[PDB]
Amino acid sequence: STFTETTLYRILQRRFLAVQSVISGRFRCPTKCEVERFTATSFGHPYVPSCRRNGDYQAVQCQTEGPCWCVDAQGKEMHGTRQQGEPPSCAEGQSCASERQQALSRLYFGTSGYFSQHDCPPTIKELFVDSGLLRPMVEGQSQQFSVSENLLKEAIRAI
Amino acid sequence: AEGQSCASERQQALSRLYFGTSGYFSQHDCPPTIKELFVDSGLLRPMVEGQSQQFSVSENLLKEAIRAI
Amino acid sequence: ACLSFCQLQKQQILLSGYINSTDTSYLPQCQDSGDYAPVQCDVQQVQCWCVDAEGMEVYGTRQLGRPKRCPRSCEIRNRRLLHGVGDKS
Amino acid sequence: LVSIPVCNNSSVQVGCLTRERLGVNVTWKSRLEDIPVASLPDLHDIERALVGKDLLGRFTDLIQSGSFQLHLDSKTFPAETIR
Amino acid sequence: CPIIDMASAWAKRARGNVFMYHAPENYGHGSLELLADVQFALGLPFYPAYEGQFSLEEKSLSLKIMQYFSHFIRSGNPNYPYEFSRKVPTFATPWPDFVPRAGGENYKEFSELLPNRQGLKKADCSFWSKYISSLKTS
Amino acid sequence: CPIIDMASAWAKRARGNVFMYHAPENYGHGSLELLADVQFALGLPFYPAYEGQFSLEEKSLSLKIMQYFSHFIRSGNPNYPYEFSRKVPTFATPWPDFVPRAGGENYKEFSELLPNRQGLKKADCSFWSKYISSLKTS
Amino acid sequence: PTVGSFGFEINLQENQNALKFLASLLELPEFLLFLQHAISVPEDVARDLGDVMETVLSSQTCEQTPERLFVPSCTTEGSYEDVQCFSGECWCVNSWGKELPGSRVRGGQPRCPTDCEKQRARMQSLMGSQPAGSTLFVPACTSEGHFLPVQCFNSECYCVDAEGQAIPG
Amino acid sequence: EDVQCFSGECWCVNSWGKELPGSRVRGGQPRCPTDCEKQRARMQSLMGSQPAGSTLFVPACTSEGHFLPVQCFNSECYCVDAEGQAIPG
Amino acid sequence: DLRNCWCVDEAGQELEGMRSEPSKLPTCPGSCEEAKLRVLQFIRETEEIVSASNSSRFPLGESFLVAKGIRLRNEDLGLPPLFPPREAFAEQFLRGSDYAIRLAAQSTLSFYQRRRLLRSGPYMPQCDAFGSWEPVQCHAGTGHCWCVDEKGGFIPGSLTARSLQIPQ
Amino acid sequence: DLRNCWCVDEAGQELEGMRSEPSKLPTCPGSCEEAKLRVLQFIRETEEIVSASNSSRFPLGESFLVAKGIRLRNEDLGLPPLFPPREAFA
Ligand SMILES: *[C@@H]1O[C@H](CO)[C@@H](O)[C@H](O)[C@H]1NC(C)=O
Ligand SMILES: *[C@@H]1O[C@H](CO)[C@@H](O)[C@H](O)[C@H]1NC(C)=O
Ligand SMILES: *[C@@H]1O[C@H](CO)[C@@H](O)[C@H](O)[C@H]1NC(C)=O
Ligand SMILES: *[C@@H]1O[C@H](CO)[C@@H](O)[C@H](O)[C@H]1NC(C)=O
Repeated sequence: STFTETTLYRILQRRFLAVQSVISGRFRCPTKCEVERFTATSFGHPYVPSCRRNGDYQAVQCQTEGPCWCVDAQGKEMHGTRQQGEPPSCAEGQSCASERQQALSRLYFGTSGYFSQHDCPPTIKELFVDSGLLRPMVEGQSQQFSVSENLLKEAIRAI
Repeated sequence: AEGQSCASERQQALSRLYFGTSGYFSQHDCPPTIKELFVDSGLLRPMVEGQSQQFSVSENLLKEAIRAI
Repeated sequence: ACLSFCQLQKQQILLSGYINSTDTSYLPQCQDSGDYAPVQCDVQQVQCWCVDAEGMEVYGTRQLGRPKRCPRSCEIRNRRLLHGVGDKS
Repeated sequence: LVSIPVCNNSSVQVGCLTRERLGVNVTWKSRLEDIPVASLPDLHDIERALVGKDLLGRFTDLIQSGSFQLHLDSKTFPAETIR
Repeated sequence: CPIIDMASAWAKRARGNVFMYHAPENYGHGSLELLADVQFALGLPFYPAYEGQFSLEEKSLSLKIMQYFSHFIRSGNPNYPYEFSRKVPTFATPWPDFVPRAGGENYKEFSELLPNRQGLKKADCSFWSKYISSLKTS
Repeated sequence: CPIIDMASAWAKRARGNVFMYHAPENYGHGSLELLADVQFALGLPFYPAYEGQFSLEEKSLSLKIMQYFSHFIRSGNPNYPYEFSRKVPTFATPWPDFVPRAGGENYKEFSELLPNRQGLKKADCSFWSKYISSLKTS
Repeated sequence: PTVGSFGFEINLQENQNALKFLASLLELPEFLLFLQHAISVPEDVARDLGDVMETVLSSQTCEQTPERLFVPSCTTEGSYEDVQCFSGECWCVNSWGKELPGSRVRGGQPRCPTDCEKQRARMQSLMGSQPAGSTLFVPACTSEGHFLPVQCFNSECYCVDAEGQAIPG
Repeated sequence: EDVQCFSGECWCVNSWGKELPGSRVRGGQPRCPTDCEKQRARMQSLMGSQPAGSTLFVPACTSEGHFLPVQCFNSECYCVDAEGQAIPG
Repeated sequence: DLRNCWCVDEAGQELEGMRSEPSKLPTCPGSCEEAKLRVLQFIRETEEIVSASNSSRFPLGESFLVAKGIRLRNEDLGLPPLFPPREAFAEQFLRGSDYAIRLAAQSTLSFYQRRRLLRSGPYMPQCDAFGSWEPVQCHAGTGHCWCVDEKGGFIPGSLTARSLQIPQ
Repeated sequence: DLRNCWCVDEAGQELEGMRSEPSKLPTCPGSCEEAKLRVLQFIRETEEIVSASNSSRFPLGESFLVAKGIRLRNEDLGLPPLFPPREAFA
C-alpha cells in the first residue's frame, strides 16, 4: 500500500542496523535510556541515567553524590523509595514473595482436588528448548563468541 | 509365633527411640560379615541356582547335606 | 515530588478562574503518568478532541463528543506533509 | 511491575467544619477488573496490598511523621492531622 | 535402525514435517494379530467385540492417540487439527518434530503420560549404521 | 582389562586367595607423581611434608586402607591380622575374595564408605577379551 | 577504550565474531525449522518474534513446576532464602529459583555449600572439558566446607586464609 | 500390617519383613496390590524367561486392581468374576 | 413395606449416616451434593481438631509423629486403650497427602483467626435445587468463576478471573 | 582486672548463657559436661513443649505443617509478628 511494507524499505533498515551493530554494539537504534545518558554526559549536568545493555532503564538509579531511588522501564520515579546512602533493592529477582502468595491461595482452595490441579509458558519447554531448536543458538565450537542474548533477541527482532 | 516377629522387633525400635538424644551411642546399638561374603560374593549362587526347574532341591536337605558330610 | 505539566496548567487555569473569578470552560484531564490524555474537553463534555502529547491541539479532530481513535505522531506528521509543510518524503 | 490506578475524581471531598479545620475524607477505590491473579491472587492480598505499608501505611507515615505543603495563591501552608 | 535412517534421511530433505513414535513393550493380551501401536490408533479398545477387555486407562490412552493420527491426516502435524489455526494443543503433550541433527532426533513414547524421549537406539543404530558400514566396505 | 584376566586366570589356579581393588577418579591435588591408590595406602596423608593438605576424611579413609594392606602382608587376607584368628573384622567392610566365576568377580572401590562392587568393566573387558580375540585369530 | 556512536564500549573483535556467527545461523536447515515454530506462538505470550526469543531463551531454565501444595520461604524483605523444605526432604537453592542438584538431603536440613564447593564443582566440571593430563586448580576443602589450609597448584603449595586469597610469604 | 509408613513415604510389605518394590509412594498411603498384580507381575516376570512368541496367560486388570471382566488366553476370551475362577458358559 | 432399603453409590458402598425403616423413603443425593457433603464434612473435622486444640487433650508433638510415620498405640503409653479417641487423628492425618496437608493448614488458620479480618473460607460447590451441578461455579476468595458439567469436572478453557459479567 | 574474658569451644563459638565481669573468673566446662548440658537442655525444651501443650496456645496441626515443610509467618495469619513466640517451634 505505502512505501513501508515494500521490500525496498526493509532491506535498507537491515543494511542500516547491521552497520549499527559493528558501530554501536546494538542491532537496533538507541532507545530512550541511551539518548538521555549521552545528553547528560555531554553537557556534564548531574542525573546521568543507567542502562543495563537491554535498552531499558536499569532499575535502581542514583544521581551524583546525592539521593537515590529506583525507576521502572519508562523513566519515572518509584514513589515508595528515596534512600540516601546505599542503593535500594527494587524487584531485583525478588519474585518469590509474589509466588509465595500463589501457593498460599492454592493451599486454601477447598479440598479433594476437584479443580486445584487445573488452577515457562505452555508448549515452549517441549518444542523449543528441548527439541534441538535452541541448541544451534546458545552453543558453538569454543569460547570465541561472547554472544550477548540481548543481541540475538535483537537480531531476530530487527531482521 | 508363625512369622510374627514384628512385635518383638517393634520393641527394639521403641527402646532405640527413647535413648537420650544426639546420637552419641545410638548408632552403635542377617548377622555381620555374612551378607557381604556369602550371599553376595558368588558363593551361595552355586547352591540355589542351576540349569532348569528339575531340582526341587529342598533347603532343609542341603543344610542337612553339609551337616552330615 | 513535583508537579507535571498537566497539573501546572490545571491549577493555573483554575485559580485564574478564582483570582479574576471569570470561569474558563476547559480544564485538562491527564492520567496518572503526568502527560496529557489524548482526548480532552471540559466538564460538559460536548466537544472532545484529540491533542498532541506535548500539548498543542491537533487541528481538525474536533469531534462532537467522543473520538473513537486519536491520531498518533506519525499520522499527524504524515498528513500535514500531504498538506505541504516541507520535506516531501 | 504493573500499574494499578487507585483514585478517581470522586476520591476526595472537603469542607470547613469548625472555622479553622478544613477536613478531608480521602476515598481510594480500585476496580477488581484491574488487578490480575498473577499480581494479587487473593482478595486477602488486595486488602493487605492496599492497607499495607505501600499505600495506606506510606500515606499515614507521610501525614504523621512528616510535612505536607499545599501551594495556593502563592501561599504555602501545612495541611496534616491524624484524627 | 532402518526406521531411524528412514526418518533422518527424509528429514534432511526438509520438504515436509517429520514425526516419529515408538511403542513400548505391552505384555498383556498377546492374542491379537495387531500389535501395541495400531490398536491404540485405529480405535481397537472401543470395538464391540473387544468390550471390557481393556481398562479405562488403555482406552483413555487410545483416544489421545486417535487424536494424534487424526490431526496428522487432517493437517500433517499431530498438534493442530487445521493447517491454518495454531492455538495451543490442550489435549496431550505437544509432539516435537524429528529434528535431523545431534542434540535432537526426538520421538514419542506411547505410554500412559505420552512423554517426549530423545534418541531411539542411538547406541544400537550407531552399531549397524556406523560400525558395520565401515566393516562391510572394508 | 589385562588386570581382570591377570586376576581371573590366577584365581582359577586355586592356589591362593585373590583380592582386587579399584580406585575411583579423585580430582583433587593432581600435583603428585603418585596416584589415588598408593597415596591412600602408603601413609601419604600423614606425611610431615603433606601436613594440612588433606581433609579429616581422606586421612581417615587412608587408615582403613593401610589396615587393608597390613592385614594382607601379615596374613594374605585383608580381614584378618593373623592366619590363625578368625574373629569378625570390625574396622571396615569385610573384603570378599575374587571368585573367578559368573555371578562373582568381586572387588573393592576405594571411596568414603569402601563398598563392595561386583564386576569391573565387564562390558569393556568383554570387548577386548572376547570380541577382538575372535577378530584377531579370524 | 573505544567510543562508538554514543557512549558505548566497542570490542570490535567481539562484534565481528557475532556477525560471522549470525550469517552461519541463517545458513542452517534447522533455523528454518526453528522459524516455522516461532510463527505458531500465540500473540498474548509473545507479541514480536523478539518476544519469541525472549521466552525461549528464558524457558531453557524453567524446570517443571513442583507439587502444587509446596510453598517457598522468603526472607524479611523477600529474597527466596537458602534452606527450602518440603515433606521430608529439604534442599538448598540459588537466588533465582532453581535448586542445587545433589543437595536434596532427607530429613532435617542441609548445609548450603560454602565458597569451596561452588568454586571446585565448577572447576571439576571444567576439568571434564580439558585435554588429558591438563590439570587446573581445584580448591580441595574439608567436610565442613572450610578450605584445606594448604592449597596446591602447578607443583607449588601455598597456605590460604578462610576466604581464598593467598597470604604472602 | 500392610501399609508401612515413615517420613513422607509409606509403602506396602509382605507378611515376612521385606517391602514390595515399586510400591514406595510419596505422601498419603499406597494401596497394597490386589490378587491381580501379584499374579500378573509373577507372569510378567515369567514371561521374561520364555522363548520369543511363547506367550502365557497374564491377568490384565484395571487401575483399581479389580480384574478386567473378560480375560483372554490362547485366542479364547472368557468372562471372569472378581476372584479369578472362570464362570462357565 | 416391610423391607429396609438403604442406598449406595457406584460399586455398592453405603453412604453411612442412616438406616431406613420398613415404612420410610430414603433420601439419596446425587453427583453434586456428595461433593458438597464431603466439603461440609471437611469443614466439620476442621472444626473438630480446632476444638481438641482448644480443649488441650493431645500433645503438640502428636501430629509430628503421625507425619513422620511413627504410630504409638495406647498400650505403649500406659493409658487405657480407648480412653481417649487417640486413633481418630492417625486415621484422618493419613487419609491422603494433599488431604491432611490442607486440613492442618485450614485448622491453624481457623484457630488463630477465631482467637482474634478476611471473610474467606474454603470452597463449597453450590448446586441447584434439583440436586445436579449449577453450570457456572464461582469461587469467592480468588475471583475464579469457572464452569463445571456432568457430575463434576472442570471443562477446559472456561476460566474467568475477575470480570464484570457472569460467565455464561 | 578490667577485661571481659568469656570462653568458647573449638573454632571459637561462645557458650551463650553468661558474660564475664572485669573482676570474675569464668567457669568453663569440658568434654563431658557439654554432653550433659545439652541433654539437660534437651529435657528442658522437652518440658517446654509439654507446657505449651498444657497451656493450649498452639494448634495441634502446627507441628504437622513444620514437618511437611510449610512455614506460615505471623504476617499471614493477621496476628502481630511477635505476639506469640511462633518461630520458636519451627
Ligand atoms: C487576573 O488575575 C491574574 C492572576 O495572576 C493577575 O495577574 C491579573 O492582573 C488579573 N487581571 C487581569 C485583567 O488579567
Ligand atoms: C470525574 O469523571 C466522571 C466520569 O467521567 C465525571 O462524571 C465527573 O463529573 C468528573 N468530575 C468532575 C469534578 O468533573
Ligand atoms: C467522610 O468523613 C466525614 C468525617 O468523619 C464523615 O462525616 C463522612 O460521612 C465521611 N464520608 C463521606 C462520604 O463524606
Ligand atoms: C475455647 O473454649 C473456651 C471455653 O472453654 C471459649 O471461651 C473460647 O472462646 C474457645 N476458643 C478459643 C479460641 O479460646
